[PDB]
Amino acid sequence: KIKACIDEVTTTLEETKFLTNKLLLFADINGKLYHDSQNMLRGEDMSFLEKDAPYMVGDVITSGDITCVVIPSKKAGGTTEMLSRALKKVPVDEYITTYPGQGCAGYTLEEAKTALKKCKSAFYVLPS
Amino acid sequence: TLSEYVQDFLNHLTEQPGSFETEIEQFAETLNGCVTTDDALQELVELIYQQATSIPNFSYMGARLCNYLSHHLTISPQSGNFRQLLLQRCRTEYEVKDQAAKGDEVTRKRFHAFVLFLGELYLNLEIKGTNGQVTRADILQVGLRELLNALFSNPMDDNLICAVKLLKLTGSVLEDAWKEKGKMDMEEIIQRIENVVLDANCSRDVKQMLLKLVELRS
Repeated sequence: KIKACIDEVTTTLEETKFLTNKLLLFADINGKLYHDSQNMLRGEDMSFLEKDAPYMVGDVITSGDITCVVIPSKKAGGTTEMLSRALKKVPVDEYITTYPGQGCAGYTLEEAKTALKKCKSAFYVLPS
Repeated sequence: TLSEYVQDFLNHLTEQPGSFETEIEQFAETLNGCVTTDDALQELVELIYQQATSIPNFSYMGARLCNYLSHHLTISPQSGNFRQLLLQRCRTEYEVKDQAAKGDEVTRKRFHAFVLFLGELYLNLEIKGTNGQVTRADILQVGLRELLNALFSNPMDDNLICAVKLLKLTGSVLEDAWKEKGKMDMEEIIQRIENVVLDANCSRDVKQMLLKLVELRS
């Protein structure tokens, strides 16, 4: 019942929060967030992310309006197909996010874009 | 009070629209010297917001003023700058847009002024990027679509006319921004308007007005 990937933004986090309060963050198998997703945090309680660690690629963890998806690492063999499949596990909604495969210690911007576009959710993508 | 200095300037702008260019620099300089609190900045925002949403023909002037203050005020409190506080205030009425569009006549009238202020804000509000500084507020581009959707979803005459006004004001800019990004929001809009004409119980004159938008936009 919600729009198919509208995507993009230039405005800051608090500014983009006008549209929605829902955030999509990217984590590794240890439950540790990637740098871009770590920056997106503004004093939220992240204890819940260690409570169920470790995670399998594709595991989704949500508490309140914060969503976290376990993504494959390219520097450890991860492929674009694996990345897209992990994102398809994300419940369809409107999210403020970053590029998943960003960037060094991961996928290219085009590969991260492809995976977000392959997803059915609508995104508001902050740059890193 | 500091609040009454601001309201007097807002009232002065209403009475003398041509005074903006020669008096705006002095307004910013005075505010830079006296606004030093998070609460004082919050108050400045509230006063401008109220004038823009409650006073007729202040939609354009309000938006023009907001853009200028956003990049000419030096204060940067830890709760957010002028721009951030302004945008947060808009989020408040925006959150209930679905409810406001189905409210009583007075609630709807208030909503219409909010919508048209956001339309002027979209056009006037400039945002500087990392490489491309010449950008509009993208969140407003999205917000305006949702506000239009909200208006067409409650197809009462006043809501519909508000949407017509908003599309006359911003339609060309939105049309170009959507076409450049390969989005079909304009086509969606046209179809939503067509569905209103087909199904809605509103006045024939409003429907005729809507049909004429179909000729212009496509």
